[PDB]
Amino acid sequence: VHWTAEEKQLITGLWGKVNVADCGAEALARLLIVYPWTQRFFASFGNLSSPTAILGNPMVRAHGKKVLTSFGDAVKNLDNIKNTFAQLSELHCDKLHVDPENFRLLGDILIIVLAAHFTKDFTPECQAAWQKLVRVVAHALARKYH
Amino acid sequence: VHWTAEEKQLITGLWGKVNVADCGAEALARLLIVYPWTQRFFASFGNLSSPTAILGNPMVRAHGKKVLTSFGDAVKNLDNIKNTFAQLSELHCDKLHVDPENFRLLGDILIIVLAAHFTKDFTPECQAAWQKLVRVVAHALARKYH
Amino acid sequence: VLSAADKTNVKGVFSKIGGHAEEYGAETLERMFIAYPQTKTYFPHFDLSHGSAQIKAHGKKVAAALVEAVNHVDDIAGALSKLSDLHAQKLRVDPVNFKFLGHCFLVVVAIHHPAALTPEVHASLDKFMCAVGAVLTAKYR
Amino acid sequence: VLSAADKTNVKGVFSKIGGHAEEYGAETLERMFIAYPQTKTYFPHFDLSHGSAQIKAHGKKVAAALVEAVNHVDDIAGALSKLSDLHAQKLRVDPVNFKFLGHCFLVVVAIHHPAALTPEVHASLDKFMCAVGAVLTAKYR
Ligand code: HEM
Ligand code: HEM
Ligand code: HEM
Ligand code: HEM
Repeated sequence: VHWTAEEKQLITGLWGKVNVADCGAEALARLLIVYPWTQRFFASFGNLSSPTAILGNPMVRAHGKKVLTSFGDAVKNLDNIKNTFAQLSELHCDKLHVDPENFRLLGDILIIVLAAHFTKDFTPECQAAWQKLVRVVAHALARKYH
Repeated sequence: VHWTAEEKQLITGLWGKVNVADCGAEALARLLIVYPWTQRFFASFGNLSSPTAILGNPMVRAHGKKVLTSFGDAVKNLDNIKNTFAQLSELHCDKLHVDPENFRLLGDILIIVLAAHFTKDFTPECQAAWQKLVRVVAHALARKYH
Repeated sequence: VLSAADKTNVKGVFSKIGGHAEEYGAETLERMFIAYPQTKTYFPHFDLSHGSAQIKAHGKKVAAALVEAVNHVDDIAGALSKLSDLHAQKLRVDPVNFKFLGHCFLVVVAIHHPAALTPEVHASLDKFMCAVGAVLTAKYR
Repeated sequence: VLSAADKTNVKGVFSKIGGHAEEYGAETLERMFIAYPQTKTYFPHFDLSHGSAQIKAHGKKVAAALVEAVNHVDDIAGALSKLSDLHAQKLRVDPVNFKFLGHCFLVVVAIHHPAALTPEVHASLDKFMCAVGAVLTAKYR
């Protein structure tokens, strides 16, 4: 993957402003609500019984944070995402058997969450750069399948 | 990708028996019939107006043959598919903008066509080896996207 | 969903399948487990060795439900309502797995009845399996 | 398809969108073209520069059809029947492109009305865009 100077600016500039606990919690909660089969993977998180319980489940909150903070590892070094995400690829593919399509769905949700928080500042160009990043991260996660 | 001795045997052994004009024509015709949006890519092939016209369209027949014969390039060297399909990846991704999901759909159709021709001999293991091959070929075709 | 032509076509193929629905049920599962090994994760408590009684018993039930949907093609959401709760609410089967099984079924049909699976019937049967897929993944909330 | 709760939720969000449907139409397309450049191939005869009259005129029409479907939520296949022939028979739009546009629309809603797009409304609006997607890719044969 090649990153442009502008794409790097849009990514690193938004990353500094991102509340990872808040966006992370919301992104994972929306995943479980909008695509309910994803709940099977998180059965051990306790009460996932309604949107409100999912939203106020502490393990959901905490895991969502950890998902989003691991995007910082990508932001840190954008030209080395493939190798940075190799262990997490093994985890998701060999242990959990999460179908790659679900990586795409969480990426799409993250983008909606970012949009709702940053509104006006979430320009078409900033969206495109962020879409590219979740796509690259999803592809890095799916590499142990190939 | 790693190929087992058995997988190689199942692939090379079936390849020698495959009628590429017949299976090729059928596979591409079924693609255009079962998933009709794929016809947009082949508008220049003339009459695609009904299943019978699609089936008896000469350019459909001839293109289907060429698709299947290019699987021989893969069979020839199973450990070098990524590089063998690099030019065709550029063609399909940069020029034609064919969404990768369609590579999967043609692979799935090819498997059904193989099954109908080889019936009894198309064992679960032979299917699995062939499924793996169309998956690997599809992934090689989608590499210019990443 | 399904045109009158599609319904004719699906009734057409299933009539030929007929008395073999059970065996084809078992064969579809065996191919799915082998070709898409990730599906094995939904059956941890199964004996998945070739020709196991558990696969044959389960295959019969899967085929039986498909036959029932065919016999009620005009209202399949009603015919399979109990099965949607099981697959969507309880088991939370990833939608992608219904595509794998639908594909293995079409492979089984082609092996046993190649002359019956004309391109037209193929297109109708694919729509049908997709329709069944969507019903069984429906009630997700 | 859509529960009574879903229909309430979709009517709910679209009421807030209200007088802005046209602008949101244009904004959705602009984001789609930028974020998924392959969609540009369906509009070779368009001026796709930011804020072009062609995008605004087309955006208005896309939004208008969505509003019409909302106003006829109980029968959207009927409300959008002419549009299914155009998209499925004539243009042969790859289904995948409807997912891109549905996603860009949800992004536009979130930007302008974040408090209205609760997780529940999100889930309903996604189902709705999926329902519209399937209708517009229907009559493929
Ligand atoms: C594409 C974006 C994703 C990222 C960046 C991501 C990242 C992570 C991280 C950092 C962990 C913790 C690993 C550790 O403990 O060291 C994790 C675990 C996990 N992930 Fe993901 N993940 C993604 C997508 C998904 C999806 C789509 C699913 C399934 C719907 C999923 C299911 C799980 C599960 C079940 C765990 C273990 C839960 C636990 O025991 O705490 N992940 N992931
Ligand atoms: C995954 C399996 C596929 C293989 C192995 C394959 C292979 C090929 C080959 C060998 C050619 C001829 C290239 C040349 O002229 O040197 C070609 C061209 C082409 N392919 Fe594919 N292809 C695949 C999938 C697809 C799909 C899914 C589509 C779209 C639905 C597609 C659309 C086209 C088109 C429009 C051409 C050019 C047609 C022409 O001008 O003759 N291909 N492909
Ligand atoms: C055409 C699609 C399918 C049909 C018609 C179907 C039908 C059935 C039937 C009839 C049952 C038994 C219910 C009972 O015993 O009362 C069942 C259960 C089950 N299904 Fe499916 N099924 C389909 C797809 C799938 C898929 C794709 C998977 C996962 C890969 C799956 C996983 C399961 C599991 C784990 C059970 C419970 C098994 C047990 O412990 O008894 N199903 N299904
Ligand atoms: C919610 C989904 C969509 C809706 C409601 C929608 C609605 C419409 C409407 C109202 C028209 C104009 C018909 C007329 O002028 O009489 C149209 C045309 C068109 N649509 Fe869509 N559309 C959707 C999705 C898409 C997608 C995803 C694409 C491709 C990426 C696409 C490509 C086109 C094209 C190329 C035209 C003709 C433009 C022209 O030359 O005038 N549409 N659509």
